[PDB]
This record gives sequence, C-alpha cells and structure tokens, in this order.
Amino acid sequence: SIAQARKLVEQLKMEANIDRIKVSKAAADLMAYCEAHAKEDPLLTPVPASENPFRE
Amino acid sequence: ELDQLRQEAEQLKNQIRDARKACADATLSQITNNIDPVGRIQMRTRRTLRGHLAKIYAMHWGTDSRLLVSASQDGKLIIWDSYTTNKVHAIPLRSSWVMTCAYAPSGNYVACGGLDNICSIYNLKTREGNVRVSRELAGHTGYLSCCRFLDDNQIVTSSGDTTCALWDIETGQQTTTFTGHTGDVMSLSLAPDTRLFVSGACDASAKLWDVREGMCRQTFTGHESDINAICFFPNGNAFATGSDDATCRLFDLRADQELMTYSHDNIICGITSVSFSKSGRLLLAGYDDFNCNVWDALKADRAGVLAGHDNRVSCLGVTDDGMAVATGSWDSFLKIWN
Amino acid sequence: QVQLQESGGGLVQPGGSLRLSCAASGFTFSNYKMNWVRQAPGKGLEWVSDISQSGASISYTGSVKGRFTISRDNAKNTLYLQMNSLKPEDTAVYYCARCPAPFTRDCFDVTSTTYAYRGQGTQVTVS
Amino acid sequence: LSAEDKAAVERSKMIEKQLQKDKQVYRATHRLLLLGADNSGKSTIVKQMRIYHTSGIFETKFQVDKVNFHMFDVGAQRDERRKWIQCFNDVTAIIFVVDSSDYNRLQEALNDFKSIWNNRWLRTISVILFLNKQDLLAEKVLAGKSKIEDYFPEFARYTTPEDATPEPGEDPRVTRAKYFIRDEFLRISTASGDGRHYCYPHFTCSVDTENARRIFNDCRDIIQRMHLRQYE
Amino acid sequence: TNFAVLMAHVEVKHSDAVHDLLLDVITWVGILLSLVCLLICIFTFCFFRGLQSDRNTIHKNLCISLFVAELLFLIGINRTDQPIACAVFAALLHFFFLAAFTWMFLEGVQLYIMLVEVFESEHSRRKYFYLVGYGMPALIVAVSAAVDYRSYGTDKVCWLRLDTYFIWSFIGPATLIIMLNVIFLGIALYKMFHHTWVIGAIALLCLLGLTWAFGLMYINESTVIMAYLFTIFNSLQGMFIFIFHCVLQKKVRKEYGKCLRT
Repeated sequence: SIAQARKLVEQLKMEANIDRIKVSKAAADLMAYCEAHAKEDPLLTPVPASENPFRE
Repeated sequence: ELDQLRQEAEQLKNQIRDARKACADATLSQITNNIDPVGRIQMRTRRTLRGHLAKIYAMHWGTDSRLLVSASQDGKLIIWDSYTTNKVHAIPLRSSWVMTCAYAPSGNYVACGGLDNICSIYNLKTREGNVRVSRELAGHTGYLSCCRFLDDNQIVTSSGDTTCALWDIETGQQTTTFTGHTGDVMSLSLAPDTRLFVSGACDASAKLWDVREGMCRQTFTGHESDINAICFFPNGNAFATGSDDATCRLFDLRADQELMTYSHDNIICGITSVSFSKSGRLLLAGYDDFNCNVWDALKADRAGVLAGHDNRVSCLGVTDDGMAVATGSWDSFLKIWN
Repeated sequence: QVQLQESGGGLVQPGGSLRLSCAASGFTFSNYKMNWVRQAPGKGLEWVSDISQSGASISYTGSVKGRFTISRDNAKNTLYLQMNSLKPEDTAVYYCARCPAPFTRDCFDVTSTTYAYRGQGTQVTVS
Repeated sequence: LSAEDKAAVERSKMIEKQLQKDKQVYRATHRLLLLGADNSGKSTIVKQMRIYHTSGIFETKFQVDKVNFHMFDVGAQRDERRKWIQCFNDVTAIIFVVDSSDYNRLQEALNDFKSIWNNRWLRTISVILFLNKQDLLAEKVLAGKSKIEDYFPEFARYTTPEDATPEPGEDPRVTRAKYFIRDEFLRISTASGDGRHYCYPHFTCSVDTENARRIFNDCRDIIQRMHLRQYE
Repeated sequence: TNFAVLMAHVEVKHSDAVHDLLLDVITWVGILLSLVCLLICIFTFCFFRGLQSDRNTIHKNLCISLFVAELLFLIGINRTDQPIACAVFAALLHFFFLAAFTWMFLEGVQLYIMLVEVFESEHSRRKYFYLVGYGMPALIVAVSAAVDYRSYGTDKVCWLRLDTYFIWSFIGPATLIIMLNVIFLGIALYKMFHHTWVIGAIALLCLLGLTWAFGLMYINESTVIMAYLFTIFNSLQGMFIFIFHCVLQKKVRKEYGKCLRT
C-alpha cells in the first residue's frame, strides 16, 4: 500500500546519508586487535598442565 | 503515488549501491596474504556430560567460567558445574518445547522461551533452597527465538512474528518495540558496552539497532537463503553470520559492507551456530554434517575439525577467560574441549 | 539481493497464445527448483506449474494439463512458460517462484501471503 | 574431602535419583502431531476425541487400553512453517486431515502432502491420513450439479479396482469417486517411498467414534516394524 | 572324559573302537577354543555405555555363566582320587550349567514382549530377571541335594550319578526350557517371511540352545554320529555367540570403530 512504500522511502533516505570509511582501515583495525591480545588466547597458545583446570 | 514511491526506492537503492562500490579500494585477503597460518589445531574431550533425554537445543556459559545452563525438549533446564561434572540444579518447565536460554551477569536469574509465545524468568537465590518462577512475560504473536539479559531489570527478546522487544521486568510491560523485518528473526547478540544490538532474519537481511532511540541504523544484505546465527567480534566493530546455504561471512559497521566469505566446494549443508574466540583469531561453526569446524578468521581456511557427535550439532559456546569450548548436539550429550 | 522480474503480459482474444519470461539475479540459478503461480480477481494464490533442477522432471495442474508448456534455461537465467489456447477463466496476475533451500526436493511456503523470494507479477487478460 | 565436596556429591546423587523416575515416565508416553486446513473439521475431531480423557500451541491427552497419547495442535502462528516443523522429527506419527467434498481445493491438499512426505527431517515419520466429510461428497455426486472431470480429466477413464469393499450398499458412482480420490494420494505415497515409512488411509465422517482405535492399531504396526529392524 | 556325559543318560555305554580318542580331542578343542571368545564378549558388554539395555544384561550374564562352568570343567572333572574334595565340584558345575539354560530361556521371553506386547511399561523388571536367572538354579540345587546329599560324585567321573534316576535333576528341567524356546522361535519366524532371513534365524538358534537334544538321541551302537553332532555344536557355543553377536552386529562394529580409533 501507500504507507508501506512511504515508510520504505523514509528508511532508505535515512540510510543513504551515513558517513563511511575505506575497507583497508577495517582490515588494519581487525589485524591490529588480533595481534595485540595474542599471547593471552589459550586455544592458540596452550597453557602448561599446572595451570589448566580441565586437564590437570 | 505508489509508482512514484517505488521509483524513488529503486533510485535510492542504486545510489546506495554506487556509494558502497566506491569504497572497496582494497581486498582483505590480499593484505593478509603475508600472515602466518595458525597450523593444525587438535582438540580433545576433557569431560562428557550425560543426563538429558532428548535433543539439546540451547546452551549458555556463565560469567563465572565454571557454571553452565542447558535446555532440552524433554522439558528440562539443567545447571552444571564443569570442573567436577556435578549437577547443581535441575528445573522442570511448564512447556516442553524450548528454543533458547540465558544467564544473567550477576548470576541470580535465568530465562527461557519457546513455541508458546512467553518468556519465563527464574530466581536462583531465594530465602529457601528452591528455584521458583518470578515472571511470565507475554505480548508476542510468535515463537521466541533468542533472549539475552542486560541487567537484573531489563531483557531483550526476538520472535518469529518479525519484531523485537525490550522489556522491563519489575512492571511486566514493553518499553520499546523494533520493527522492519519481513521474515522471522533467528538470533541476537549484545555489544560489549551494551548500547546496541544486531539481528538476522529468515531472509538475506541483517540489521543494527539502537536501544535508547528505538530505531534501525544500518542494514546489510548478501546471502541467498535464511540466516541462522550471528554474534559480535570482541571490540564491537564487527559481526559474523552463517546461513542455510553453506556460507559464512564477515561484516564491518564502518565500511558498511562485507570483507571475507568462508565457504568450500564439498560443503553442501548449512550452518547452525557461530561463536568467536577471545582474541578474534578463531571462528567456530557448527554443521549438520555432523561436525564442528574451526576457521582462521583472517585467512579463510579451515584450521581444525572437531568430531565425535552422532547427530546434528545445535549449540556452541566459549568462555570469558577462553579456557574451554562447549558443544551440544541432537544426540543428548554435551562435550567440553580444551 | 534476490531479484525476480516478469515479462510478457497483455490482452488477447479467446483462443490466442503468448509467452511469459521470468528473469533472475542474485543467486546460482542451477541448484533451485522453480514454480509458476497465479492470482485471480477475487481468490487466493494458486499453483500452475513445476520444474526441477535439470529439467528432466515436470509437473502440471489438471486445468492446464493439455495447453501450457514449461521450460527453463539455466545458462540464460530464465524460466519460460508457453500458452496456446486461452479461456476467459485464465485472466490473472502471474508470478514466478523460487525455493528456500538448495539441493532439496521439498518446497514449503511458496503460495503464502508473504514470501521473501517472489516477483512483482504480470497481467494477462483474455476477452 | 571437606564438608563442601561431600555436600556437592550428595546433592548430585539426589538429582540423579530424580532423573531416573523421569526417564521411566518419559519413555512410556506417545506423542502425535495434528495437521489440517481451515475447512477440515479438525476441531471437531479434537472435541470428539476429548471424550477419551495468545497461546501458541494446544495440547490434548487421551488414553486407550492403558496407553497414553499426547496430541499437539498448532495455533497462533503465521502462515510460514518451514522452521518450527523441524521440532517434530521424533514423534510417533503425523495425523493429516483432509476435506474431500470441495473439488476446488483438493490440489492444495495434494501439494501439502507432497511437501510433508519429502522433507529431510521427516523421512522416518509415518502419516495417518483421514479423508473426512463423506456424506457431503455422496450428496454432491448424487445430485449431479458439478462434474468431477472438470478439474481432473483422467477420471473419464478410471475403473473401480477389484479389491474395493463398498459394504453399506451405496451407488457405484460414490465408490468410483471415493476410490479415485484415495488413489490420488496413494500414488504420491508409493512413488517416492523407500520402505522406511508408510501411509495408512481411512474414510471418516462427522459422527464416527472409531478414530482412537485406528490410531492405536497403526501405532502398534509402526512399533513392531522398528523392533523387527532391531533384530536385522 | 568328553563333553557328552552332561546329557548322556545311557549308563550301559560300552564301546568297541577308537571313537574315544577322537571324541576327547574334539571336546578339548571345542572347550579350549572357547574361553578366549567369552572374555571378549564379557568385555564388550560390560564397559561400553552405548549398548546398555535388557538384552545386554541377558547376554552378559549368559557369558559369565558359561565361562565359569567350562573353566571348572577343564580343571576338576576327573579328580576322582579325593573322596570328599571333588564332591563339591559335582555340585558347582551342576548349578552353573543350570544358570546357563535359564538365562537362554529369558532371551526367548525378550522376544515375546517386543513382538506381541509391543508397548513399553512404566515399571522396570530388571530385579525379576535377576531373581529368575539365579533363583531357580539355587532352589533346584538346594531341594535336589536335600532329597539326596550323597549322590554328588561317582567312581568314574566327579559328576552327577547315573545308576539312580537322580540324573534327571539336570536333563529333566533342561528339555523343558528347550521346548518353550521352540514355540517362541515360531513367532519370530511367522513375522519375517510374511510381513517382509538366514542370518537372523540362525543367530536365534545360537542363543536358544536347541542343539542339546542331539545328546539325548545317542543311545546304543551305530548311533555315534549323533554323539558327534552334539559335541560338534554345543562345545562351541562360546564360539558361535561371539561370531553372530559381536562381529555381525552394526552397533558393536560402530562401538569398536569409535573406541579403538580414539
């Protein structure tokens, strides 16, 4: 009907006017976060048996 | 009129397409061409928790990384201790068909829902030692798919009638309702700072919502069939979706388009559950194949496989300190991996 | 973004003939089972014809069994229907319809009031 | 072991003692899914079988010869069902009710049966088929106002099969039409089957009281076939 | 000296040939080739969580009974030099052998309640199974010894005597069990060639011990082949039960594949 089309038009108007950046920035940010917290992730860097409550 | 509105909709869709095409100046897989592969990840079972009588359909870890809640379609909600495989609680339900469950951050309440369009909230710490029902929330016109707590007095629900709702527990009525999908909604995930949330619908559609204003801000498309799972990346600047077409994909909310797609040629079965690791380097997915796959997020290759289930995998989770992975499937068993 | 667009409608005399074409975009065309449905002035959604992934299995409804012919072109991304002898009881709006899942023989929820993957339709009048 | 460990183990042992009772109660109860359309008479069969004793689902309990059946009916849902149907992949049976007095809507019923019969999660679940409202079909065929061959051409060349049992003393035309309608479903059932599940057809009306026994006998047949498969 | 004397009711057995050595070697090979497979069956049925059921209970107890009985048989059958020491053997063997047949009988019952009374019950019956499995052998041995407490052991072999009718305390009950199984067997057969064949019907014969009647037809000369037939089947039940209920079962194969590859 008319109301659904008007609502869709208003939503698309709101959506098409949002600031954006490039994809290289997103890739860099994800890679940087992954590298920052790498030494504390147990399922990449297994811990010795003395500190593992599910193995010890 | 209607035709003018439809023409305007098409024109703005084309303009959005041009804006999104103008931004992809680099490839995720080409920058990450020089990253070291993680190697082969072999994982072994440490405990196997037995006691349900039918399909396990939902699961959730606790803020204490030691306690779990699990739900089955025989009519049970069980609260486990995973260090000793002891049972701490077992609660019967009024309706047998359950599809979701949750913990509260303070550890005092749990919640459940299913085909009967009701969310039930249970109190763990009472004057006596008994767990009793505190609230029954009603107002939806379809089955509940997911529910997650924000604090002790605010909850969020998603339903199969195409809408989502925010509820105040003490009074028992909605404070805000979010509309805009065309099909049913399948999942939710809350931000680390708890001010937004994402949603995926039985369509090729995902959306981001602002809680306080009550309105949508961004929509994302790209799949071919229904979306089944969704979750947040640790920093709250990404999410990863799985769909009933054998494809997973990654979206970012600042470039406002997808960056990587994880798929293969011999995989012809869909994804049921998705969950990230602590550092963001592992992405874990469940397939009705009947397997779990462990993907490297930045390379789009399978780093590992987990097997040992005899039926469809339905639920998957990781901890807050990152010391275990819990898996539950239609064979009535839970397994903890480390 | 899934898109289906119909073409080939119009007005004809009784006993006439014409051809309907459904064009597609947004998915792999080959893996999916395909259907033709229609809506008449004052009724619900009906089912007319059905064709499978490769084209070696066909199915028709009774009322059009001897007159209409279905085909698919998997390389041109098109679904075709051919109409030979038309009755006044065929005046309707025509839609082409997809399936929700690949690699499947069941087909739920095509004739529903709302369905995600369905086109806008075309008008056919015989008088 | 301190006080805390002993307390924890004792509590776990009590919980297991309760789950043992629950398992025995669970495995001795049978569960059925009820399906039909809005012109079916499904509500009337529910009200009739209730003598043997908002909301998104409705439940009925009945009992025959000390065996307990729970029947589930779906309400307050939308018109799309490709998702919640998966919850019913481990029930004993699906009961499918169909109105056979309305020629304009038989095709939709046939397509519905085809979709249920060929799904991935329902290839082990058997179907009990009810063809309801036979008196209306008898009256409509005898009166002769509308012709069945207008919607189904093949009826112009169909002959009553030799294994028919037109017991009550009816006109031959009623038997022809009735068995044509039944064969339309048996053809789909036979074509794509693999010996793993069957279809049981029946003729029913609005004053019958034998439906519960029918469900009972069909369930015994299903469970024997399972137990025979267990012995190879 | 051989395996037939368990059911051999003919005490006027007088041989005139070299059949004795052949029969002795056949019996020794048959028994000793068992007692290797029975351990495998007991291990498979005891420490695997996916196989638990009432049938598993019956199979497990049957294997234990046969193992103990044949181990005693190979150790103390012919120790006739100790007048008050082998008498106890004449009891123990008896008791354990009885238990064997009783457990086989229950297997037939498990057939009936899955093909005639098809629906499950709300209450368990495991305690009744154990009460009939080991209760009736105990009652028979106790009453039987009460009527006569000096007939356990003779001059030839330390087994139940023959010169009195007291041997019927074993042969008597045994035949009864056999007949009942036959009836149940027919039911299983009536539903395999009618509602929908060699492997299953044979596997049922290896647990319902219908072969034992071979030993009852060995009577006088020129009938030795029956005494052969008996010995060639019964002395190898432990071999049969392993082949058909451990190697040919898909559940057990899957369990081995899962456990060994872990």
